[PDB]
Amino acid sequence: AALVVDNGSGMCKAGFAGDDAPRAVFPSIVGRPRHQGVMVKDSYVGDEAQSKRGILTLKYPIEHGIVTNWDDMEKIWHHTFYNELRVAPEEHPVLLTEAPLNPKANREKMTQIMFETFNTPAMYVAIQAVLSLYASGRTTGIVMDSGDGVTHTVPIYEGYALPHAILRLDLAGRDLTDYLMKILTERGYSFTTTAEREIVRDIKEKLCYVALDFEQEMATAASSSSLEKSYELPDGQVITIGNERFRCPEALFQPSFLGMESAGIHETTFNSIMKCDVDIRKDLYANTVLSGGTTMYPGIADRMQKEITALAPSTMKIKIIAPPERKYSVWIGGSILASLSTFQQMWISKQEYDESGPSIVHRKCF
Amino acid sequence: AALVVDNGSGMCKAGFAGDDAPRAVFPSIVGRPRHQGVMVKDSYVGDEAQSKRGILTLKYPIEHGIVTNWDDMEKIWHHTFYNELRVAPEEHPVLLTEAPLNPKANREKMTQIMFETFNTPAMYVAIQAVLSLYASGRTTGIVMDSGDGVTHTVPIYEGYALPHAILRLDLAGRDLTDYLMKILTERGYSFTTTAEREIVRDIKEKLCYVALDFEQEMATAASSSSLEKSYELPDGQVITIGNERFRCPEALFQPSFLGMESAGIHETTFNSIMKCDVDIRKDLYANTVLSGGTTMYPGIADRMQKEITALAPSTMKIKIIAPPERKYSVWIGGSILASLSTFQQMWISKQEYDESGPSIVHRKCF
Amino acid sequence: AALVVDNGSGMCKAGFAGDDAPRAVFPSIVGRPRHQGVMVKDSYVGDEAQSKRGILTLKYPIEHGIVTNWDDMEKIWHHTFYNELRVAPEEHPVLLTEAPLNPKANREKMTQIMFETFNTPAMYVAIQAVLSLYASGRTTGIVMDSGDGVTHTVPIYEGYALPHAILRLDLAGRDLTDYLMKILTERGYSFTTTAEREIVRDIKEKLCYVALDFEQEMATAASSSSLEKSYELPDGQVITIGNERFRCPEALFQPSFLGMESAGIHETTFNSIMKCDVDIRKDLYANTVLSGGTTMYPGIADRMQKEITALAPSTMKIKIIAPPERKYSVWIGGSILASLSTFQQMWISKQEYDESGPSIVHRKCF
Amino acid sequence: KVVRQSKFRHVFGQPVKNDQCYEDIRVSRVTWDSTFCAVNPKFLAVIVEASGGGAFLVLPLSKTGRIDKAYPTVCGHTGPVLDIDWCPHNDEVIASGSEDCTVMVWQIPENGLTSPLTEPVVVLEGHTKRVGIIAWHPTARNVLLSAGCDNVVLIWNVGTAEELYRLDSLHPDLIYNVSWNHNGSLFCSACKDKSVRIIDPRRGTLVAEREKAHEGARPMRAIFLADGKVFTTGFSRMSERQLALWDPENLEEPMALQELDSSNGALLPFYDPDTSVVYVCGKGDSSIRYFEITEEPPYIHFLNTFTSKEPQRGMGSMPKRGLEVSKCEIARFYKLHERKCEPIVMTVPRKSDLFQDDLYPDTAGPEAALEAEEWVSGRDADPILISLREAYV
Amino acid sequence: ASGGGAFLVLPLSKTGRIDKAYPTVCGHTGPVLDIDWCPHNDEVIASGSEDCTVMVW
Ligand SMILES: Nc1ncnc2c1ncn2[C@@H]1O[C@H](COP(=O)(O)OP(=O)(O)O)[C@@H](O)[C@H]1O
Ligand SMILES: Nc1ncnc2c1ncn2[C@@H]1O[C@H](COP(=O)(O)OP(=O)(O)O)[C@@H](O)[C@H]1O
Ligand SMILES: Nc1ncnc2c1ncn2[C@@H]1O[C@H](COP(=O)(O)OP(=O)(O)O)[C@@H](O)[C@H]1O
Ligand SMILES: [Mg+2]
Ligand SMILES: [Mg+2]
Ligand SMILES: [Mg+2]
Repeated sequence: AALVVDNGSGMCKAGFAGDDAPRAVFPSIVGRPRHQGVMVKDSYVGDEAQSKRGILTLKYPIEHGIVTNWDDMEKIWHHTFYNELRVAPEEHPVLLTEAPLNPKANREKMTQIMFETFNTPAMYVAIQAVLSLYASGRTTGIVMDSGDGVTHTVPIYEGYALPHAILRLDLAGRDLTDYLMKILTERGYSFTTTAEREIVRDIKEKLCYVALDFEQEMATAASSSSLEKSYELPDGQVITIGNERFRCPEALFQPSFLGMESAGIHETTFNSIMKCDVDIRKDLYANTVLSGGTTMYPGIADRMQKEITALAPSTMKIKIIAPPERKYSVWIGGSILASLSTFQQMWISKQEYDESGPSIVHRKCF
Repeated sequence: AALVVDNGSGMCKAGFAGDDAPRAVFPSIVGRPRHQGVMVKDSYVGDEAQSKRGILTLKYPIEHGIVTNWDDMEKIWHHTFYNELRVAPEEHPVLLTEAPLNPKANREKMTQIMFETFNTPAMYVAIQAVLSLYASGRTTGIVMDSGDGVTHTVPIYEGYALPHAILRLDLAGRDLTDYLMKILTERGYSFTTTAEREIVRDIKEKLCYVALDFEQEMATAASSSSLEKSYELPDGQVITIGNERFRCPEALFQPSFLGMESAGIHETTFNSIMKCDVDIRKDLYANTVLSGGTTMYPGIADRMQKEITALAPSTMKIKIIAPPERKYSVWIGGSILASLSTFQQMWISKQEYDESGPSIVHRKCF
Repeated sequence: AALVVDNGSGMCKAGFAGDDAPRAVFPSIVGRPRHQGVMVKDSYVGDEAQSKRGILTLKYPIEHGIVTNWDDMEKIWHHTFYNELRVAPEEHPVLLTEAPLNPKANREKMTQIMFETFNTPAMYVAIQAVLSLYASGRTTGIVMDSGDGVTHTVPIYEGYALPHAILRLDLAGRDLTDYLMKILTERGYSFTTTAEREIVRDIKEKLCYVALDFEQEMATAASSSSLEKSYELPDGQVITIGNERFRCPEALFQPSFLGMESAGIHETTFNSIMKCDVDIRKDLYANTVLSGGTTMYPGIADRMQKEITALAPSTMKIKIIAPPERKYSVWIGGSILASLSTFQQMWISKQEYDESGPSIVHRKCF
Repeated sequence: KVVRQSKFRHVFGQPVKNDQCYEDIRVSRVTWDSTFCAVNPKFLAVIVEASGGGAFLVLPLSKTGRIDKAYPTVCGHTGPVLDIDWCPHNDEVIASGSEDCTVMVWQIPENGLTSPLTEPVVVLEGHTKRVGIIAWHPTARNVLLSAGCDNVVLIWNVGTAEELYRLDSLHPDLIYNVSWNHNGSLFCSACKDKSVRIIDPRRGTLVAEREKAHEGARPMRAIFLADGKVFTTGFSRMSERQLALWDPENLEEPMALQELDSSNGALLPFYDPDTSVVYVCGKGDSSIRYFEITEEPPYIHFLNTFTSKEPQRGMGSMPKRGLEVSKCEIARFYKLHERKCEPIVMTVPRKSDLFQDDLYPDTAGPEAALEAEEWVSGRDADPILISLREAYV
Repeated sequence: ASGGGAFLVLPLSKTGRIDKAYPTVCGHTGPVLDIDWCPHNDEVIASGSEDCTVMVW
């Protein structure tokens, strides 16, 4: 019974190998009380923190795909094994996921905690981008992984990755949530505290969408009310948003909205494929696979295809692969890979690490 | 056995810890003679002042929850221990109550009085708002204590208070007693003395009620004698009142009747909830608790629920909790608190105070 | 003879271009009677409302930099043109100031009312933050703007603004004034009516100051009477305040005093600088400019400098610019800008607006 | 009678001002659960992260404020440093153990470090695995105890660089922590087998052993008390953190057993023999809990708790000699964040501004009672006590 | 209205709080300036907006 744990910047997905969906999906947040109790637990992790977020100060242990504080990070893992999965970590091998171009120091800390703090029998860590292609059942393609912390573009050809062509874009869902926060002020709605941030994130996940033509959508919203949508706040208040539904996701293609000099995802995909060899660009053009929760905006694939087609040569066949379950593509691929018979030799034993150290972890891993 | 003493602005309640009802309840009143003796005591307290009020001038030692005379207040306590509970103060630990956001200097004054002038062995102070929630068996909710001197609205969520959202209304039953005295003159009845004022209070506690619809009640009272009631004065004179039964309690919802531009009591609760976090307003709406002797008017809960519902969003469930014993929630909750085995830790001994002083008193305040 | 109008949350400043100081400065309030006239004007605006505030209900048409009532707001402008300035709005161009990141709809309503109601010949809208830098005679620097409703931090480099780095703080003079009431009640002084709010504001503007060391000031204030000051009420009563002089301004540095989850003013300024490019943080640290009436507290600049120094790297040279006339920096900068020869092309004519609409106003303005 | 008689029931914690802290410190990121900090009344030592090998930063106490990133450090180990300990009889001497299976002892200059320190005074190579436990002998001079991951306990004479004693066949699993007794004659050890062992080093015999002291599999600690008892902090079968008191003459059942919470993180206890107060801090916890140990049942009385909003990475305790006696301060705690060290002052509220004799009984001085050769013979002596009255101002 | 123009038409009996998502008469491409009920038809109303059109409902 191998455990597949996919820890992201904002979301954490966990479950058992062979399953078709993660069993535990809870926010990766740690909350602490900001007031003094008057009726006679100093921290809350996951859904309980979300349920009590009114009196708590929510903090993300991972920021931009970087562990800003490992002490809360261990709490997330401890909450996963004992409070979410309700299993003993020492009895199940654990499959881990790493961001592309993960620092060796980051992997070492992840490895050391797993074998020492939790005393896992065996464990392995795999690239999130590679696992996403496993779920799609493809051996060649370029996957853009846009989650909560950072967006990555990793091209893979015939099972070979190209690290030199891997591009990083410091722009993800959390930045959108902040962008939705700032643009909601012009409509008269004020959200400042960390508790309000989750509320704004819920609105983003429910009412935001990607417009095929941003300029035409702006004209439509300025001359009609058909794009208005209403959201009910937890206190029973209702708010209405218009152009902000498609303005917030537009930062994906126009980072200058956030003041970022970097280019959009559509171009960032184009530079990445432009960086690899000429003979493999054909397969990557027709094998663009979308992964991450930030890719659930409706119509993002259609806008994706139109943008790259303008950049790509006219003779070139552009195919954007957006499976409906790509939010858990990293976890789904991990469960598939862990269920393979030929994966048993990639496992790293606790005794082996105790005598060899993290050197064996840098090897056998990419 | 500990002592639970609640020296409210107009009503003083006390009794042994663990009892279901306070042992002694007497008015917080100090009377002094106003006529010359002609036959062969400078002050009286409570009942011994009440039974002799015909020849005495009555003074409340506390106004709007502010101590006006410490010496009379000390006399109140001295009468309380020896004449009401009839026990030695040094033989029992005492649990004491204070108004929300009570000034620390005021909290220090009674601390000095207890340990020095009464030589109490142990002592603790608790907020009256929290004690009410203890009686209701709740950890989350907004409690509305309307006493004789002042009214407060204290929201509590999961045992955590929000001092910034605490609102105070300078209106309570004593102001209503003056208003009833004012609105009884037009009916032809004159009451001016403090002894007469207490008579008005008895009429207020017996024949007043909160009308669900004030204007319709005005229309009904002006066209029928059904609402008419008769009160007998101590001299046997029968006093008949009509619309004043519900006109006086209307002052809580319409403070403009007293010339006060402050909002209605119902609105004060709404603003207190509005001042708190968005995510915890749902629990507060369904956990509104009425406390204090002012909240004994019949039909006040129904008028409360109707008014706030008109202010809250329609999707919110409004629940008003008005236990029949809520006249003594502060004392009853204290009896529960002092009965808890875990309560023994936050006791403060006389020796500790004598060597440390005020600092240990303001600290340990839960 | 252009007109310079600087409308804020609590203060409204008006005058003529080229003048060193505003000619008319009056409170931005609208008063209405709350009693019944018995002796044989339904609203009062500005100073006349202040003089008659004893029988009026004072309301601010702007709350947190948001116009809560445009009808009362038009009264402010009408009182400004005809009563205060005593000039014809249709004969002089008007320069208007708007808060940073002003919503488009808010400018349109301001634009519409000038051209259609007052029929001004020419009009222009400028950023309040930019005008403050105009008065300081600087082209590069971050300006913090704390007024009555909202505190803003705007960095400007070589005439270029960075909207993504603009930070907003919902804490200003009105919030401090309300906090003063809450702690003044602890001293036994009861201020509840809207008329007393101006009185509390007057005490704040006269006796409040920023302590360099907040905890040290408590220790001095708790062991001496040197920090004690007396204020005379309009009815001749004299009140005495101690530590409250510097406790109220501390909320700017410690928003937790008001229960706010946001950071203090110094960190917000620091965070705004950190959001900018690395190469431009050199000049912003040495060009911090204070503006708004909330920056008039004695010692606020030194406490500003000490706090930011602890956050910035030791190699960073910090300069806090607090000109003595910074209470009118927005108006003064507007007067200089309106007097520039190269400014006449910024004007927008009423005829052009009639044939084009507010589209020409969104462009040519930032 | 209503209130249990105590002098520390109202002790409150207060962090020092911002300018009095130490920032810009890259604290070590090693999963080993040690104090990560050693402080003496002259210097502050904190384990830091180095790209190559291991190092710990030693700075004077007066050097507050921001710390230069290029500040010289004690970088002598070829592997990451696991733990550090100041010499009680020499404030300028600190021992360090690292992952390079060696122990090196350093001599700090009086004014601090002007250049990075690489060469140590004495190197101890007796462990086949990483050494994460070091403990100076409370009384005997130049005596150091080292316990590596090889389940081997060694006694070293740093003055002569000689391994005095070797204890190997005594710990079947990994050892958590080791603490000397009052006179230095005995030491207690916590092992991964949930067994608490009291061992005589000079004789190499197991004095007492309690198996399955805590049923949880999480790491657990064990310390000696001044009166001669053992305080163990461990976990239950339901993963609940517990505090236990043990009598070395009777270990069949603990004297007390209280459960604190179900939170994770090992509980590091800090004992104050003068006040008989143990401060319990947990790794990654934002609160510090202190308890009083007395003969009255239940022998473990919870006093109060200082609560913060930030988890700590390690903990260092200031001995009595460096405390501000005039301010009625009984303990100082250097809370370590991920990039900052925040001293915390533990203060007894007292009205009188004069010296409090009861709060400050005679404390062990910085002079060793015996020497290594004398202690080897079997001599036993209590630590020499000094008077804190002179520190009053 | 965020885009175009509309006016709210509700029954007289429909009192109290009206939900924010109540359907409105949103046909004009510009904000509505004036509205007038037909005196001879209680179910007919004409509206004028900034789109230079008069539109009868
Ligand atoms: N339906 C949705 N629409 C838009 N964004 C979404 C949706 N669901 C999730 N997200 C965004 O995806 C982000 C996290 O996605 P994911 O990659 O699955 O987890 P992580 O990034 O933590 O690994 C969140 O920040 C959230 O804002
Ligand atoms: N049955 C009743 N009906 C109406 N008013 C009442 C009733 N009982 C008490 N009151 C009024 O409530 C007021 C406050 O009571 P209480 O809350 O006990 O005062 P406090 O708590 O401030 O001592 C009293 O002045 C009394 O006149
Ligand atoms: N001398 C002073 N000391 C403290 N606060 C002041 C002083 N003068 C003005 N203020 C505060 O400044 C606030 C408004 O300042 P200003 O920015 O000029 O007005 P507005 O916010 O309307 O633009 C007022 O709320 C007032 O309390
Ligand atoms: Mg992810
Ligand atoms: Mg009361
Ligand atoms: Mg202003």
